[PDB]
Amino acid sequence: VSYPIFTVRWVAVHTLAVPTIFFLGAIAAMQFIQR
Amino acid sequence: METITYVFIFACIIALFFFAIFFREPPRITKK
Amino acid sequence: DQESSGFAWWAGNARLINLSGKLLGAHVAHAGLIVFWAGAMTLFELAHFIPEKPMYEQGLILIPHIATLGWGVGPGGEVVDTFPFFVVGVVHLISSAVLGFGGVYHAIRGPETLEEYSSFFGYDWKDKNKMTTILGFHLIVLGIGALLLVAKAMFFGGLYDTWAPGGGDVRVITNPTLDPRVIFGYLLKSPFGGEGWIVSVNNLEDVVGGHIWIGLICIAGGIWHILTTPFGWARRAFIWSGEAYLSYSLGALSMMGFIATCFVWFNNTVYPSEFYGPTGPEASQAQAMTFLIRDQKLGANVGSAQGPTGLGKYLMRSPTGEIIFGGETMRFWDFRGPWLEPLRGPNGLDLNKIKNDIQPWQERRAAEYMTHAPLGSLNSVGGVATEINSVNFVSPRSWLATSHFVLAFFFLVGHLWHAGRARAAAAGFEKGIDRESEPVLSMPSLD
Amino acid sequence: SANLWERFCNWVTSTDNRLYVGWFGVIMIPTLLAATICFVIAFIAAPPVDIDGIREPVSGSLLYGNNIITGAVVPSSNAIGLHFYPIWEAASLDEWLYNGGPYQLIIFHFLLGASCYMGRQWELSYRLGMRPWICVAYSAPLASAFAVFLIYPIGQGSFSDGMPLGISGTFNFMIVFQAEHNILMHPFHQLGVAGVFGGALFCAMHGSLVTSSLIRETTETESANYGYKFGQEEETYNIVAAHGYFGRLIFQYASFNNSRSLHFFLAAWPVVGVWFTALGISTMAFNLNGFNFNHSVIDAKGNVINTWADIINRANLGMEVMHERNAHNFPLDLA
Amino acid sequence: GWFDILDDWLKRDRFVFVGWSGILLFPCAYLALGGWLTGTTFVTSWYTHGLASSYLEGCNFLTVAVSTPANSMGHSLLLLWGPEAQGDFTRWCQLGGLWTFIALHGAFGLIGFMLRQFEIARLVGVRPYNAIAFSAPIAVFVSVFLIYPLGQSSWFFAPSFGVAAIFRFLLFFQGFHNWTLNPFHMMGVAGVLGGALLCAIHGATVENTLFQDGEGASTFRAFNPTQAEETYSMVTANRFWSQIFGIAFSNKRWLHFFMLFVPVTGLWMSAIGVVGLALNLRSYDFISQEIRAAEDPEFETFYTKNLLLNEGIRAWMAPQDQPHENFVFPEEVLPRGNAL
Amino acid sequence: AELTPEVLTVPLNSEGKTITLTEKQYLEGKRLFQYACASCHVGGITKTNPSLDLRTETLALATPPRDNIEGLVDYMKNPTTYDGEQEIAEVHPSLRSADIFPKMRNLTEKDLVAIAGHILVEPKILGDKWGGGKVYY
Amino acid sequence: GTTGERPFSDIITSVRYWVIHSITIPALFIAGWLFVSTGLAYDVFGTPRPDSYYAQEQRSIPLVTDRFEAKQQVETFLEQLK
Ligand code: CLA
Ligand code: CLA
Ligand code: CLA
Ligand code: CLA
Ligand code: CLA
Ligand code: CLA
Ligand SMILES: C=Cc1c(C)c2cc3nc(c4c5[nH]c(cc6nc(cc1[nH]2)C(C)=C6CC)c(C)c5C(=O)[C@@H]4C(=O)OC)[C@@H](CCC(=O)OC/C=C(\C)CCC[C@H](C)CCC[C@H](C)CCCC(C)C)[C@@H]3C
Ligand SMILES: CC1=C(/C=C/C(C)=C/C=C/C(C)=C/C=C/C=C(C)/C=C/C=C(C)/C=C/C2=C(C)CCCC2(C)C)C(C)(C)CCC1
Ligand SMILES: CCCCCCCCCCCCO[C@@H]1O[C@H](CO)[C@@H](O[C@H]2O[C@H](CO)[C@@H](O)[C@H](O)[C@H]2O)[C@H](O)[C@H]1O
Ligand SMILES: [Cl-]
Repeated sequence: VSYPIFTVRWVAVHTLAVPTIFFLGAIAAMQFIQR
Repeated sequence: METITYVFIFACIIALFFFAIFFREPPRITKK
Repeated sequence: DQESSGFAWWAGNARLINLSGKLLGAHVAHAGLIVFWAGAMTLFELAHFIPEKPMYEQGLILIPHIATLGWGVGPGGEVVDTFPFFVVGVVHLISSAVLGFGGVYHAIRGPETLEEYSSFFGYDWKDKNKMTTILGFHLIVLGIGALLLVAKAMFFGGLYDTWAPGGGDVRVITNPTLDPRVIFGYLLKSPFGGEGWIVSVNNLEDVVGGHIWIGLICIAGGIWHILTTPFGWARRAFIWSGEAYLSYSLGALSMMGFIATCFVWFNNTVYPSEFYGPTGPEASQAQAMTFLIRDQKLGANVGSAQGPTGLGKYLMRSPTGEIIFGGETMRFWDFRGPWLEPLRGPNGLDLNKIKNDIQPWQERRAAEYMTHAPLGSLNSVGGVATEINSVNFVSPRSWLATSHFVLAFFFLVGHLWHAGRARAAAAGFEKGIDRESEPVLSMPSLD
Repeated sequence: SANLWERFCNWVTSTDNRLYVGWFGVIMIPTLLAATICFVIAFIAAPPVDIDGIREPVSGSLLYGNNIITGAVVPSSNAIGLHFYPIWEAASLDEWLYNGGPYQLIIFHFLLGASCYMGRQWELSYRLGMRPWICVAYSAPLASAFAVFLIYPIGQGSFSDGMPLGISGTFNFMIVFQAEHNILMHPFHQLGVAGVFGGALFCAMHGSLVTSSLIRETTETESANYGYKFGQEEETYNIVAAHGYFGRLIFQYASFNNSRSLHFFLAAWPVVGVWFTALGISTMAFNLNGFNFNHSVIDAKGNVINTWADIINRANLGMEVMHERNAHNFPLDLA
Repeated sequence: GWFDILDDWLKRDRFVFVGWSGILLFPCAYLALGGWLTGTTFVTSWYTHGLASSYLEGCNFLTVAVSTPANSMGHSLLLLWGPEAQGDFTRWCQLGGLWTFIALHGAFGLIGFMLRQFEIARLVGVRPYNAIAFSAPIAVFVSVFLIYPLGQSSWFFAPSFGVAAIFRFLLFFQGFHNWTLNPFHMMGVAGVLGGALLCAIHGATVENTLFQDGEGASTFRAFNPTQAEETYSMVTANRFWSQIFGIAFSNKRWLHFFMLFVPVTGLWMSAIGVVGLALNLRSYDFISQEIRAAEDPEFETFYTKNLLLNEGIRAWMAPQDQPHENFVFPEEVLPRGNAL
Repeated sequence: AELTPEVLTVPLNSEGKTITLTEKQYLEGKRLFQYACASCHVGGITKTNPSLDLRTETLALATPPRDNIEGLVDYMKNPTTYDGEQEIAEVHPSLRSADIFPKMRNLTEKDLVAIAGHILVEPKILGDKWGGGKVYY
Repeated sequence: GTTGERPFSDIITSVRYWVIHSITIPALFIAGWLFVSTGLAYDVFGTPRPDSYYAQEQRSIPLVTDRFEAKQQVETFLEQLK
């Protein structure tokens, strides 16, 4: 078939997908903070 | 007075048990 | 050859129920993983092992197994030579490659079935004789093994005897208890408090002696099965199938798994507190020892001290009259141990010895064991749940005991599951009720 | 007589008995009648029990000042520990009731019978031609009674530390447990509540989905239940309409359409979760407790920065420091 | 008319059904989940509870949480632009604005979701018993995260969003409300515990009472996605239980309704019990027991025992658990048994 | 809010003279203190005899004074009772008894100084916590 | 059994996809990383740095004690070099 790209499903998927990776990145960085 | 009340209800639940197991409505198939 | 039109993917290994050859690769490849582990772990332990420090304080569980067989240790469990450890470790690790080879081979190149590529090895589950025979072979291999221990102890070096007269030390057993009345006596022992059944073994003679009996009794049955077939009942009683046999061996391991959990938790002898940690009861005992020892030095008369309840701060009596340590520790009055025995009299703890025969090595033993009780957290923080972080420790006896209760358990489920399947498989309904002939439908209504 | 014993075995095993007394039943029926009969008498008239072995009797029966909620059958003495205490081990009953003898007579017979009850849940399934495994679902709740009534005591060194047989007595078992093991902070308990919460959850899901997608065959003023006859050929609900709704609630591939896969999940979840909870109690029976994050996060100078994990420790200390008032004589609680 | 066109679009059958309800559900549901995930890793609870509460500070998945606001805030809605935070974001964070955020948002999110079920049900043409059921979880959330603290001094005593931060909520309730002794909490558990039983028991009864509709062992494939005959012997199941338990179902319509009832009723009861704990109208003691314990020092039940456990919980926790009270309990005043 | 060299300045001997530890020694002591003390002295208390703690004041009234590097160091070599009227090296780890307490064998004068420094530095950071027990957890 | 959306399977396999996300994914990652590593996150959320819970000497907690003048009170807590 001739499927589209930007769809409603896509939006959702990114609202959770995008932030997540951004956090996993943030957290991964914390593993090195100290005192 | 309290003891009697507690045991009575218990005795009543066991009685129920009996009747429920041995005096249920026989469970009939298809033609019900 | 085998795919979904056999079994479902997640039940894949059951597709090998009838391919003797490949089903051999599995068992040969698997047996490889165990040697691999044993070997690969030992070296991991040794790589971290620090000689001048308790084994139990290092998360070891294999080096202490070797140590018990009298290897690399001496007086009081002192580590002398780490070579035997390195050896045992590397050797296994190697043999893992050899076995692994055969496994991989028999499972992806060699014959997919055996019956034809050699009728000696090929087999038939329902072949009551082949079965009784292969079982017979293994019953001998295990029997030799049982003697392989009797040998190390009587001829090749000894074992670590913590009860050593001169104090814990490697000792050569040259007088194994062979008296059946005693040996088998253990099996007739209660499994409750006091009489502890198998786990009550408390001296190496019985251990060695008993293994002598098992080795023989075992090989004897190995020959007997080689030379026979199940009788009549033996046949009209069991289910003869690939699963059914499994099940039987599943329930068997389960049971051995529970027995092992209790052995490592309770036994002092075959599990020296010197390599593993102090036993649960042994540690609670040591606290009483420690404080009866302390306060006594401050001028307190332990014999007549009355605690909050009026029972006896330091010493009290058990239900049958013997003098024991007081406090919640009254529950462990069945604890016996090298360090504490010299204080026991014919009536239990002797007030005179306790009063002037307590030796320093005992005071520090009691202190050591007191501060190394088997209490700890998942993240390894030794102590009580309300303790603070600092002492990273969890008794080897706790690790072993829990791991094996879980395994032992799930295996009992495994038993039920594979046995339930085998009985339905045999009679033949393990795939559903015959829409047509629905058994229940031919039975009178109880209503 | 085709042969008495031959007959006996045919009756016992008969699938025409109102209640299937099986082979396992021959052990079950008696042990369970003893456990039950001893309990009921105990709970009603047994006298105070020196549970902690410190001569400080805890009365837990109705006739001795308790009500249903507080009352319980108290655990054998700590003076007894793990020793076997059958009636024939006491100079008298008076002595046996004081050291908590009834407790053992009950737990042992119950655990014995409740196992055979499992053995039976297999047997009948066999005599009826149905697949086994139901008994394996029942292995979870059983494996718990076992953990709470036997493993924990074996592990801890005394039957006096087993869970009491009563409402409040159970809360005691819990509150103290938490203090000595910090169970809420243990993976296995968490898996336990997931299974229980989840179960109840799913139990509601299934229950509703199905009940809500039933094919109409009833009047507007007639119990919607009558629309089903015992011994039907076809189904009583539209499992395709059910899936249609549920697939739209969340999203299609996240919804069941295979009744068999649905029901496996339905059974698998709770049973697996409770299995872990039972392994938790059986594991913390050897002192391998929950995570101890006390004073983990500390600041730049070394000061201790509290987390909720610490507020939990205080609540635990309160329990530790107050349970068994008079039973301790030394610093560390190793028992 | 645009309306019917707006409708048309919404009720369009996509991968993730939107619907009118979604206009409320998704905005909130995402914000709630988002705020949590945010605080869990970034915001602290220092200015609020004197506690580190985020990954950024060193907390792990168990110890992290979005802690309640100070007790000073009272029941304030704590709006980002309200008298407290004053439009400022960072301050809002430090005053626990993120709690009322997650709370209130998620709250609407549960409304939207139930509405969804209701809306989707209607479209697909099925009965709304999935919505009735979900009233149970609403009640719990509403009574516990809203009604409760609304009866107390402030949001500070509502359960903080986090794993451990919830365990203290449990311990607290035991210690202060002696909640385990409450008739309603009991019913609660009887339902959840009893509900997780029906679940397991029914599942197994079905899987081991199945007809053979295939030649394989893995009987999963053997299922007719398209109705027709019952896939398991309802008649056999009846006889099984009727002989092993003595009682057994025999009306799938009832057996399934029962499964809705048990756990939904349980949670409803557990809610009422808490709605009462709001006013502190707890089920703390049995007066007849206390009176006998006063006059007679040798009377001891597993009940009296418990109450002492509570005293300890309260005395040893209150200090760092209620900072705003500047509690100072001298070592000599702290209840403790012997030795410990 | 940090471990300044100001906090790492603890009394060296009885005659007032002081020494200043470094963040390296500190950590190192802390590690050594865990390796050979925590077992029984976790958090400044003493499990096998709760009557004597590591609170600086307690060590001050000890005999001889054990509230300075020199003191604690001597102690780790030849331990005594609180009145000093009796040597206890036989039931307390020490250098003169490493054969009996192996953990003390590695330990060198450098290590002993760190352990000692830790004991004087901890209460400086933790305060009341260091001395008391569960009451302060 | 279908709707307009392009079957995930196809997309997670399309070399175009990876050609796009091999760039995008690590992008987002390195961003958040920097968010923490640059100390920015600490200011966006008023979260204390390991050296900012207490002032050097003080061992008291900066507990907010009144709603309305709260923000003001918080600011002062940052004052004592907290
Ligand atoms: C003595 C060892 C033993 C052996 C040889 C077998 C052999 C067999 N089993 Mg049994 N089983 C056992 C023990 C054993 N089992 C135990 C103790 C249990 C109780 C849990 C079971 C439960 C069981 C079930 C429920 C089933 C079988 C089935 C089967 C058959 C197919 C195998 C299969 O499905 O693989 C496929 C294997 C997998 C998909 C692996 C699952 C992985 C496990 C659950 C994870 C364990 C966690 C691990 C430790 C964590 C590591 C971390 C990870 C992130 C890396 C095969 C005859 C199946 C059958 O058809 O029956 C005849 C079947 O359905 N078994
Ligand atoms: C089964 C027996 C067993 C036992 C008793 C031990 C015991 C020990 N190990 Mg060894 N280990 C084992 C097997 C075992 N190990 C195996 C098979 C491996 C290879 C992976 C290792 C690899 C290993 C390493 C690499 C290390 C140890 C270390 C240690 C010591 C510290 C324990 C620890 O830190 O645990 C912490 C671990 C956990 C909390 C994990 C719990 C995991 C459970 C089993 C999972 C439960 C999930 C369940 C299966 C889910 C399925 C459900 C699903 C199907 C629905 C301890 C003496 C450490 C050491 O020596 O340092 C001092 C160390 O560094 N072990
Ligand atoms: C204990 C480990 C174990 C073992 C020994 C086996 C063994 C076997 N499996 Mg099982 N299996 C397991 C776990 C295991 N399985 C688990 C956990 C699952 C669930 C995921 C399955 C699912 C499963 C299915 C679904 C099927 C099998 C099949 C088979 C058999 C054929 C092998 C094959 O298909 O090769 C295929 C060959 C390859 C693609 C090569 C894989 C690489 C090799 C084997 C590993 C090399 C190892 C090492 C790196 C090198 C050592 C070299 C050194 C000595 C020099 C074989 C007897 C099949 C069967 O029924 O037999 C007909 C089958 O259909 N298994
Ligand atoms: C679990 C045990 C085991 C078993 C039962 C088998 C069985 C079989 N193998 Mg396999 N094999 C194994 C392990 C095993 N193998 C391992 C680990 C490897 C990797 C090295 C191989 C590699 C292998 C190859 C390369 C080949 C076979 C073949 C065969 C088949 C023909 C018989 C034969 O080779 O006789 C060999 C001859 C003998 C009977 C003598 C063996 C004696 C040795 C030297 C002693 C072993 C000592 C033992 C460790 C101690 C026990 C003593 C104790 C009782 C006192 C047969 C089905 C052949 C095949 O596929 O044909 C169908 C084949 O070509 N196997
Ligand atoms: C572990 C390996 C092993 C295995 C798997 C088998 C397996 C088998 N044996 Mg062999 N056997 C072995 C070792 C083994 N044997 C050894 C070492 C010897 C020498 C002593 C024998 C001597 C032997 C003889 C003399 C006979 C068998 C027979 C049999 C077959 C039927 C057994 C049976 O029905 O038991 C079920 C038995 C019962 C109905 C009795 C239940 C009562 C038990 C013993 C007590 C209760 C158990 C309790 C739970 C355990 C607690 C411990 C206890 C000490 C207190 C079976 C194939 C029989 C056969 O058919 O011969 C070919 C037979 O007559 N075996
Ligand atoms: C549509 C779904 C939705 C809903 C129901 C809510 C609901 C809520 N939000 Mg959330 N929000 C949403 C989407 C939604 N939000 C989205 C997508 C975002 C991201 C941009 C946010 C971001 C957000 C933040 C940052 C905050 C909230 C807050 C709140 C709460 C209170 C705010 C308030 O007082 O509003 C008042 C309601 C209205 C403005 C509705 C007015 C409607 C009428 C018909 C219009 C009349 C207008 C006209 C000018 C007036 C004439 C009168 C004349 C006399 C002047 C409330 C629970 C606050 C909070 O959580 O506090 C703790 C908060 O700080 N929300
Ligand atoms: C604590 C355990 C528990 C959880 C986690 C849970 C969870 C869920 N139940 C649902 C449904 C149900 N549950 C039901 C009965 C039950 N559910 C129970 C117990 C639980 N149910 C019990 C005991 C019952 C029996 C009475 C039914 C009958 C249904 C459904 O129909 C429904 C479903 O679809 O089934 C699968 C799902 C609704 C999703 C949603 O509304 O999204 C939209 C809304 C969102 C995302 C807002 C969340 C807002 C909340 C208030 C704030 C939470 C704050 C953070 C985000 C969370 C982290 C905090 C923790 C660490 C403490 C959700 C997965
Ligand atoms: C069939 C199959 C399977 C399985 C497999 C297996 C089971 C395997 C095994 C394997 C094995 C079992 C292997 C082994 C190997 C080994 C090796 C390869 C070794 C080596 C060694 C060495 C080399 C040594 C040495 C040393 C030393 C002495 C010291 C120093 C260091 C070192 C290490 C160097 C699977 C699942 C995949 C899939 C399906 C099929
Ligand atoms: C369902 C089966 C029901 C029948 C089974 C038989 C049940 C009998 C239960 C016993 C009921 C009586 O229970 C008993 O009541 C009397 C009051 O009347 C209580 O009162 C008793 O002690 C008080 C002092 O405390 C005395 O002053 C009083 O004279 C004495 O009778 C008893 O302490 C209580 O044990
Ligand atoms: Cl208590």
